[PDB]
Amino acid sequence: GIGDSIADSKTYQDIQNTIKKAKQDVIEVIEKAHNNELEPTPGNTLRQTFENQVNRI
Amino acid sequence: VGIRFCQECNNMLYPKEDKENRILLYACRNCDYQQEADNSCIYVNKITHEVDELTQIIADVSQDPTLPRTEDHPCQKCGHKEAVFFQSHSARAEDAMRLYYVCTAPHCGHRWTE
Amino acid sequence: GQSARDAERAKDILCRLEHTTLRKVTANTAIYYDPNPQSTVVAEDQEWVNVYYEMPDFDVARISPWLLRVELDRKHMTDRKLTMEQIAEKINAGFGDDLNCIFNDDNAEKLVLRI
Ligand SMILES: [Zn+2]
Ligand SMILES: [Zn+2]
Repeated sequence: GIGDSIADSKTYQDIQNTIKKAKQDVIEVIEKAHNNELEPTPGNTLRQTFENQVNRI
Repeated sequence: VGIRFCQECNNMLYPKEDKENRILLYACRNCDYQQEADNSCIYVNKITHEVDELTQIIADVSQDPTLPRTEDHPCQKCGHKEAVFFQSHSARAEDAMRLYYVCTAPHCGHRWTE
Repeated sequence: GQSARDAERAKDILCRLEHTTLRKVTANTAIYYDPNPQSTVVAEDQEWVNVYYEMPDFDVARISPWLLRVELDRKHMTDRKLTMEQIAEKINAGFGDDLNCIFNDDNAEKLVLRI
């Protein structure tokens, strides 16, 4: 049914919190890449390392 | 580094060498108009290609309604406290995540990176 | 060998295996016109070309009024552990002797060699 597709009130808050913190970290990564403070890794373009760590996050 | 046009038939002046006074002479191959070279260099090839696009972006980009704006970084030449920033949007995109700004005050057009 | 263990010997054999051409280690090139090696159209290369010139060799037939000047990028130079000495002999040893290379000292920041 749909009673089997729903959660309690505590879990929703936890999911919102972790999503907010991830969307936070991505912003710090972006804004520290706009001041040329990123260092590429061996065999990786700057775009490559940026997108790699944002995909990690 | 530039180019030279003939003064008679308006064509391309080629460089030539004379074995008398050791000076570069620019000659034509339709007529034979002559003159000497002032810089005495012909060919240059820039491989670094590190041209700063501060010499290629236009001042009227601040009329674009689809670009982000900022209240933090003000203009130096006029003191306006509103700018519009963007990226290189060109080639040489290996480490190209700089952020060029343009003042949005009318008739300022000041540009600067950071 | 221990090259499989330490990253430095691994990286040196890495650079020793990879193919590297000239346009990857050059910054810019310019064809000047020196009818005399003492003319030195560009302002500051007179020092090293002159300290060669007080040791003047190979003025056999003439001196070619046409010059070729090459600038190098020490970034791309050292990453492969190259310096223009080996380049200088192999750009000669390998093409013939129709060319002649004098060069700077690497203590000078920009690495230029004229041919
Ligand atoms: Zn002409
Ligand atoms: Zn302004």
